[PDB]
Amino acid sequence: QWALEDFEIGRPLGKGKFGNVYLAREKQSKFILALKVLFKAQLEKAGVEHQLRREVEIQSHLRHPNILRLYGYFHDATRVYLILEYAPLGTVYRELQKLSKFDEQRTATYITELANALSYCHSKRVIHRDIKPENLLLGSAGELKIADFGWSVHAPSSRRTTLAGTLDYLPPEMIEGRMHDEKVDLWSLGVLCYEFLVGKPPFEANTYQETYKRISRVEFTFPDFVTEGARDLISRLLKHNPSQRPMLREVLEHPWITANSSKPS
Ligand SMILES: Nc1ncnc2c1ncn2[C@@H]1O[C@H](COP(=O)(O)OP(=O)(O)O)[C@@H](O)[C@H]1O
Ligand SMILES: [Cl-]
Ligand SMILES: [Cl-]
Ligand SMILES: [Cl-]
Ligand SMILES: [Cl-]
Ligand SMILES: [Mg+2]
Ligand SMILES: [Mg+2]
Repeated sequence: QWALEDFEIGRPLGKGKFGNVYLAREKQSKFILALKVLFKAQLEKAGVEHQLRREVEIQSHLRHPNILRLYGYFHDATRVYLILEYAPLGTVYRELQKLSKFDEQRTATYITELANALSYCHSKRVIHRDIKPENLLLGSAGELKIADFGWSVHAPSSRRTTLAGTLDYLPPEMIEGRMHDEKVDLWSLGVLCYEFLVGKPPFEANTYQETYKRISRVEFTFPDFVTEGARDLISRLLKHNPSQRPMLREVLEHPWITANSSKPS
């Protein structure tokens, strides 16, 4: 259907391991959107054609205000182009760089939006498994949107693909290649809540090995400024045993969440 010729490409929005994302406008409609560009030889080499397929299938069919829309795709013998909803306010990653730490209202609002999106995903047994600030985008009203569903699967699942980057957002079962399910995204929510309030993730370390050790032993401590309500939610989410992690409904109705969030469940 679409081809490269139908679009005027604009400024670079960002770069991932595989994605090179650009602002773009469709010529006929003048519709502004984001083009995620992937190099076929890079996908083949790393063997992640299944991730690309997964991303297209899942994001084209999911419909939720806190999940980024994928509209379609096309290709040209060197690259694949995913046609995405454009997120004008950038990433939570950037915003964290800007502000260093988030206040409790901003944190609880993001956690609420995340939890609403994940609740919708999990109802279909879709687990994301790659929740981290670079994959959380902001819409025109500043609302969080989950993107980058390439690592997503239907639960329960094993891990077949190599872990390339940081382990910071991943639970013990996921790193160790054990079977896992929905509860992986709950652990990640805990990591995010801590990072939002503190400015860095709780198991952060100087090496991959040190990071892995901290995660498998669940070794984290709180700075003095983290309030008791936050400590409670975060402690509940960051449990080694997945079955002990709370339900998303329990996150949404947590007293620290309901007192600080500007958005409802
Ligand atoms: N729809 C979008 N709107 C605005 N920026 C985006 C969009 N998609 C991606 N980006 C930016 O590009 C980066 C990489 O995109 P992503 O889809 O995560 O690629 P990868 O799959 O390689 O990680 C994101 O971290 C973000 O900075
Ligand atoms: Cl249209
Ligand atoms: Cl599997
Ligand atoms: Cl996998
Ligand atoms: Cl729930
Ligand atoms: Mg990404
Ligand atoms: Mg990806």
